[PDB]
Amino acid sequence: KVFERCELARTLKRLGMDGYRGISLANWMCLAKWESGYNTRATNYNAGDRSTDYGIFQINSRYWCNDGKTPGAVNAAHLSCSALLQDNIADAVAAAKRVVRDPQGIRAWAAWRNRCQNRDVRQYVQGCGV
Repeated sequence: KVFERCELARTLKRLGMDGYRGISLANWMCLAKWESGYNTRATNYNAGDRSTDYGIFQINSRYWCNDGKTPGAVNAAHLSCSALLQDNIADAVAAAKRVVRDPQGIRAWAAWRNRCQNRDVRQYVQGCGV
């Protein structure tokens, strides 16, 4: 599923993402936008280390979800990577919360540093009623 901007904003708020570990909803929106374009079935294979990023938040198979084909992988979140390609984002959200429970926080995603960090991100949630 490809979420419409505000539709996603409201859904993330309802799921308790606003201010989770100090991360504003605007920031979670900026991350989803650059990671997958708000697309739940987005997948990206990293030929360099043989891992794959899954879902709306592009969660990595080496540490957060299990896909069986990733060399020396762990399952911090403890989910099947399959769960992160569903239209319902409850599991993707729980996985994203687990990632930021590590000291790096939102910085775990390279894309966030490049396109969100130290920027005016209000535009991602403006007019959505959140």
